[PDB]
Amino acid sequence: GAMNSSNYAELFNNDIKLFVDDTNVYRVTVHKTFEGNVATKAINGCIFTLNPKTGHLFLKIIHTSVWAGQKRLSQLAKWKTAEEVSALVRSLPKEEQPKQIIVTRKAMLDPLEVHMLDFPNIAIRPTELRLPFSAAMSIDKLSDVVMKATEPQMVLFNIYDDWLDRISSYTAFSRLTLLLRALKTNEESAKMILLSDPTITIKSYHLWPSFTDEQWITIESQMRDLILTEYGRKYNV
Amino acid sequence: MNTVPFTSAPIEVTIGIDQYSFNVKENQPFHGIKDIPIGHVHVIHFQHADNSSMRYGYWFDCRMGNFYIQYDPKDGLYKMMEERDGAKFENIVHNFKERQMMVSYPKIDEDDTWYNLTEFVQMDKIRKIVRKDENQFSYVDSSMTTVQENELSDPAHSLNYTVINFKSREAIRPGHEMEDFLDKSYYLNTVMLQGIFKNSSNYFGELQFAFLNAMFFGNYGSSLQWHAMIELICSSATVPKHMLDKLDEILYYQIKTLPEQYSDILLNERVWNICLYSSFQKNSLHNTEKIMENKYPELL
Ligand SMILES: Nc1ncccc1CO
Repeated sequence: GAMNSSNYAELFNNDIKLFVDDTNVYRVTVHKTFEGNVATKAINGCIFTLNPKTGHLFLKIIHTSVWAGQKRLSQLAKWKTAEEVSALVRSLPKEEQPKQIIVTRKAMLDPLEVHMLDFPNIAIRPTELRLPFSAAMSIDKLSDVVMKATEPQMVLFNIYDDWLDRISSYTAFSRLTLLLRALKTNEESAKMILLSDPTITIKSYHLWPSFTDEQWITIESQMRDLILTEYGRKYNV
Repeated sequence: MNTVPFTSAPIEVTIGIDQYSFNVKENQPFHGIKDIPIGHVHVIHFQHADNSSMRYGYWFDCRMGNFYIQYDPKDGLYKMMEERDGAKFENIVHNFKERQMMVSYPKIDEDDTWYNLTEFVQMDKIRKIVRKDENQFSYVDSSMTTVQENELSDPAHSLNYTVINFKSREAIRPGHEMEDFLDKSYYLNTVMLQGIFKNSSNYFGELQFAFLNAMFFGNYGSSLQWHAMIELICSSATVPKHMLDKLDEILYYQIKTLPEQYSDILLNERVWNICLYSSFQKNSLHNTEKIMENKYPELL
């Protein structure tokens, strides 16, 4: 069924599963034309496909050329996402293929279902969770490889860096969603927190700074504070 | 004109013959129905006064033999049977007519309703959907399930409708995932019309058959089948011009004939609003759209 607060922990059992987020697949800047009309110009996007147990991120970069001469792009984007996810599954060895795929937006269910007709035993599931994965383009290294791409390209990351050497999947996913929730709600402040101390660095092969366990607690605290404040402002409470 | 005699009427029952129905009292001297128009299939159906559950009935074509009804007190229902001895049958009938114990199929001459509801329905095709080859007539009831329903338990008691499934490999060509799902013309025209049904007449035949079973018996899987076959057409961008025009006439008479108090369970909001207002053919069903709005504007 649908994934929610109640079956939350199923994400960290030993059945392979992937989240798919399509928010950043079709990206446009909206601008004015010489004649005063409004036009869009697309920029490169990405599909965010994540194994929440292992941290493996399959970042498929969606180059603006895939939209050339196409109509109804926001609708096409959902099918292109489904096509690319299906191609990823087919590329994986059978023992690496997921048993479930959880889409973060319900509009992806039918496109993914039709593209995965060849995999009847892979469950396609929606979710009631409001996951912050749209904020993936607030991570500098992910944003950078997407914008620099000159062709379709798959880039692999571990979004947890080396955290699993020290913590469990459950705690690592919680850290990740907190970082992304903060980046989504106030990117400027969120990023000030992560880099304020020039002595804490990001390894060339990582996405986030190399915090000790104690500095992660101070970080996580500071990220919570940001998220609450913004909420009182949002709603005046 | 042909006749379907009744041995007797031992239990109080409402009897329908096509879109007509009569109330018969327990052991009232009733002996059948006369003046039945030759040249169309017909259905004779029953609802007992004591168990308003289980509407049941028989599809038949009088050109295929002599048929009568006899109550079975062991199985508890009015059964259709064939009389093979032609002289024995004319004799029974002539006697019952002479005693004026038969109702007359009450067709107004101006009325083409039954023709229009059964234009493509073929009795020989009905027997491939309801498989019981030792009989020339076909039994249907409220509770029977369809082959597709059974997939998602007794095969002998099944309605074999054409499985239609919009998220299936039969419906979706590899490499045309998006194309075929948003425009089902491939599945309509190549898979179903050319492949399975062979022509449009046949397709319309099954569609009318499914509607009639839904309306007369409240058969839920038939209703699902009728809506599915409408939706496949309405969701195709490319439909032969003669089919659209005929579809509009088919659906008009089906909506016209529906009891006004049954539109809640027999009519599927999603399909109708999509067919009439969102689909490719939103503009190609003028009569069906006009009668839907003036008679069931709530659903929409
Ligand atoms: N023509 C038909 N008449 C009744 C039932 C089914 C079909 C389809 O062959």
